[PDB]
Amino acid sequence: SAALLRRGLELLAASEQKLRNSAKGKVPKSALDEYRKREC
Amino acid sequence: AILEADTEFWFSVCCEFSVQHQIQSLMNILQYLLKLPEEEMLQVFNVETHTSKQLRHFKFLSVSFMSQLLSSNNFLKKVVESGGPEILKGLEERLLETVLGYISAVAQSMERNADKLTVKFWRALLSKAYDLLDKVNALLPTETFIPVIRGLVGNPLPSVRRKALDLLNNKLQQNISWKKTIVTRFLKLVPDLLAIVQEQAINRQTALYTLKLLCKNFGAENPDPFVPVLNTAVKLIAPERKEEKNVLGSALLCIAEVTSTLEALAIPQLPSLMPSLLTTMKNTSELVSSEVYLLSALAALQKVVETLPHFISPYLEGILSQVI
Repeated sequence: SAALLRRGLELLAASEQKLRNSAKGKVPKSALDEYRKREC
Repeated sequence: AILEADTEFWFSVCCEFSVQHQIQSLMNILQYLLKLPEEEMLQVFNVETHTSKQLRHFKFLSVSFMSQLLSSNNFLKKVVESGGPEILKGLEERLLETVLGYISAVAQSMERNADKLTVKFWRALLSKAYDLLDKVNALLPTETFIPVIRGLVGNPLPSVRRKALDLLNNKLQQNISWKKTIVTRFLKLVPDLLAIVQEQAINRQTALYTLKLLCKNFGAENPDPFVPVLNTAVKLIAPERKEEKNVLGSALLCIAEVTSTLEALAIPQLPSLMPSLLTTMKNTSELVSSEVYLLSALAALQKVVETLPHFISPYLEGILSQVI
């Protein structure tokens, strides 16, 4: 679990085809607003 | 090209019905895929006549259709005409539970590798399972995301809670500003996170990371709800009770961040916080295990001293020794 400490240290540092295998990553954009933007 | 026409026909067939029955059928086929032999039960697919490669392609086509339907124009048109996200009450949280359970199960089956060439198909199946997960969340507004993420935290399984915290962290890291009511909705998750950290050590450390992210994102504007968190952090750093080194360092980083955000509010806790911290570093100074433990402890001192310079006077001599 030493990896999560490193991000926490990075988190303080701010304070001053690909097969997916994890749920941590980018944020999906809302599909309904992408629908309503163009077709409606 | 047969895939495209057949999937369009299936899209029309599914979207003829309403959204509730569609999502219920998705959960039912998720269960049916979960109960497959992988080489009583309602036999709908004939394993006996079909080859194993055909069953493999069956699972692959099923999950691909799941994702494509959730991304299809017809389904979104049906949702918008039906009224919007408010039609989906109660369905979304059970859908998240089912998707996370199935993806954890297929990941565990992938860990049970038989080598040969099944490994590639299992990796692809995990990839489209995560595609299903990412498309389920895209139909879920940020307002409804918080009660369901709380419920997923309340799930008994340990991997589902980890996936929930990962999704919460992802939404928290998107560097986009927030409306006031949404910030108040985020604020309510703090007691539940404090309950989680206070179980697997990764879950507690991830909860501490979520608390640190919340304190970074909103701690400047609404400091008061973060006052209890620091208290719990001190109870973690106290040397009377033993804690995992990995969660001890994360507790130290949370201490540093919260004391940075709570510059003056941390005064009453300083008589309890400061004697413990020193002792911890001494032990961390004795250990030669890794750089990160010592660096986190030094971060704790640096932020405590910089944010609150004038109150370490009764402890001053002590820290000078720890300086040397």
